[PDB]
Amino acid sequence: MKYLPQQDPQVFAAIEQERKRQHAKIELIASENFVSRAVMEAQGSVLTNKYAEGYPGRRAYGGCEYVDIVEELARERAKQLFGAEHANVQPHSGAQANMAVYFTVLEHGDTVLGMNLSHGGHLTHGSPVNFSGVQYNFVAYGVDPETHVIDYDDVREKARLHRPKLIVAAASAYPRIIDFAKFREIADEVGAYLMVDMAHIAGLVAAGLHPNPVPYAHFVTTTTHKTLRGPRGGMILCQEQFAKQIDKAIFPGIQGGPLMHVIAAKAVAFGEALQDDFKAYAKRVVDNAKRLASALQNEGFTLVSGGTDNHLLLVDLRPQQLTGKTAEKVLDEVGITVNKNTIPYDPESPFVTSGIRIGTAAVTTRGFGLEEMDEIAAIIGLVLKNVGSEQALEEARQRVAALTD
Amino acid sequence: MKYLPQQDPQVFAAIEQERKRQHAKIELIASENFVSRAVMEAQGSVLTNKYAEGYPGRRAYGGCEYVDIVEELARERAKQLFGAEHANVQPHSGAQANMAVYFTVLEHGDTVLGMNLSHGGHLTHGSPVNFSGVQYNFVAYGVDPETHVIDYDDVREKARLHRPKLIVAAASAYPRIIDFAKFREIADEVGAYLMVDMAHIAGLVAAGLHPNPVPYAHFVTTTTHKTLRGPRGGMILCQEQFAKQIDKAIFPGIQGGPLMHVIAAKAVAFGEALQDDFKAYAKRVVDNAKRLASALQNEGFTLVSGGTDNHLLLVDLRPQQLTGKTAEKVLDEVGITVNKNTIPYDPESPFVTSGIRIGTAAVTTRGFGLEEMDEIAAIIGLVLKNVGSEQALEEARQRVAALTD
Repeated sequence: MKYLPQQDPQVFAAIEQERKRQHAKIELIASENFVSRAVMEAQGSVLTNKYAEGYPGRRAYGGCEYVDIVEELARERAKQLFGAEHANVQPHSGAQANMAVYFTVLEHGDTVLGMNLSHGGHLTHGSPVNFSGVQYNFVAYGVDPETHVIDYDDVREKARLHRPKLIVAAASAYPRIIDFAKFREIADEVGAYLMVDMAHIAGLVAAGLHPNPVPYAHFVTTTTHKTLRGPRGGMILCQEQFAKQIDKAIFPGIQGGPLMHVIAAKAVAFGEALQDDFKAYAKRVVDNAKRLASALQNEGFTLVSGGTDNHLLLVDLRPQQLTGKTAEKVLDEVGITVNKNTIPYDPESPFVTSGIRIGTAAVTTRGFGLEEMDEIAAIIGLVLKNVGSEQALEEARQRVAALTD
Repeated sequence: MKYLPQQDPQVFAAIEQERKRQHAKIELIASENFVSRAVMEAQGSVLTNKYAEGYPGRRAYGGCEYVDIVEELARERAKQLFGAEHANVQPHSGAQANMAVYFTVLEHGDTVLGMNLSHGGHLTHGSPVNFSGVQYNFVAYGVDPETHVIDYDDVREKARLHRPKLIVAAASAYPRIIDFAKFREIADEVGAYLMVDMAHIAGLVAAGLHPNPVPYAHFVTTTTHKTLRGPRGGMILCQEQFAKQIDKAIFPGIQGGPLMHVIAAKAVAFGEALQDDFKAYAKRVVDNAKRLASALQNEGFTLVSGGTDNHLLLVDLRPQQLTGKTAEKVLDEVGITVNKNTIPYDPESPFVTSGIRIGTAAVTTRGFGLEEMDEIAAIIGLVLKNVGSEQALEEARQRVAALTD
């Protein structure tokens, strides 16, 4: 940076602290990643200056010729990546992508069937303190109490009983492959639309490492910033038959001017995802998660569902008589970033929890491999088996530093 | 830029076209401006990598120590600028800021009283194709048919008849000072909350050039990107009594993770707005608008309300027998960017209109003064009085180029 340090020492000092923090810590929050310098430059462009309400070739205002090229690049590359008939790259966030789909097909108080929030479903999939649960009547399906895999007979029974207008599949904390074919079959039986929120797994889908929901879902929502490794924002994919309605839901429905600089950054990230090296990256993400899972089990930890098919895992801390809150706190003390997370059938509140969620997308981006996964698991074992030993925590601290340099 | 040109030639080429476009054209879209290099650098920072759901010191996840400093800088500087008891700097946009306030105080189907959309009110103030008009029962107050000033007796009568839960004041195309004291008096009479959407005028308010709604309103919403000359985004100001509810409305209510890089950029822009030179800038904006208005009248144009108190003006094109659409198109041909805009009691559709909206914020940022206002008005006269003369349009083209270099 050249201008910010002189203009705003306070903001610059804090940004620099954050930059150094991202390098020093072992980042295991499953939803996080590190974007390229190209993506950041796009976000830092003059495109922030342009009001571009509407869509390419059909904008509210003149002078959109070049931002139109940018948005079309984003849309066409998204279609290349996921094989969708239509893309909307304007949603400001995952929240707004989901909001727009709900706005398109639901009326106030309609019934929606989503994944149990304490079993892996997201806040925007029906929390009573979120617009989703306030505006619509959400009911939930669960995972099997033993396998922690989605119970598709429960999905079916809930759908048949409650007759939802919309079924939502996908999750913030589900470590296994989701069967979209079965979701669509159930949706078809009850005459419901199917929406898949692939936010967490979008990069894996792009890389052919998780089944693609696009062929099975009426609507696919996602963030651009998780496994897709793009800027912070949202996106909607859908079949051509819903394109007009979806676009109208985003604008003039729920948003105004799009963030054209972020959309440029989306295009850049989609360009990166189309490359061969992104596919290799994504395989390492999944390979690393499986290795980390196995290594954690070797340390004596129990994992939700007994492992992982994707980028993330959930440690069930009950065997160690620890809460997720306690684990999160002590790992923070040694420079490992995780989050407490409810496990299925958790006896604790979502503010305490019996689990920690871990993902490998960020550490894989930094170049960590199988050997580093082994060491991360060993450090976690050292910490969680010795929460009362300052010497153990200091050793962990040093081993974390050794990994990040 | 260093990395984007190599990584993504297509995106870079389009960005460069847009950058050159912003320099070449005379930008008179009233909602637009040019941000500083410092603001852009903040947006282009690694802060995009951080999930920071929640609020400073009360986040969902760990590691937020430094983004907390950034968000608090934004909040405290906003409070300095506007004298508000509370700030929420997380809204992704003006749309989401408004959405959050509505979510806080209204139930589905509640009555809201806003400014007539064809008289200057915004899409989010009750359009039937916007969430506002779909989710809530909007009624409208109008301006006087002769003066085009808000009819406060009409505000009062509509409020007393319809008994709205909320009254919205503020506008996207109102060229005169809004009387917030009178709005609050009317709100008090009917027991309604008052929300002021100061998006357009926020920079002028910060500079003491428009009365501050903060002392009179329960809630003040704004964008950060218009006269405030900040990054693209939203903000809510409110009294302490609503702080908890407002914060909950943004998260977990209507949004998820905030855009921490944009919030950094907000802090930077608020820092700039606190400086003496921003106050001088804002005075030039208003001085320039008044000069441009006067100069347009000298050319024989009729202005809505007969002039301006702020950054913007509306030309009533009926005397010239032109539509706003026709005017917008021909001005585009010569390199002047305006938008067609409905005038009060417009005989035309919002897709055709009898007016053009013009603002001086952007040209003032580029250093234009009174002499340039005279010339802009003269070029507009030349064009609109000679729409069928290619020689006239070519002269205009050359005079526009002379202004931008």
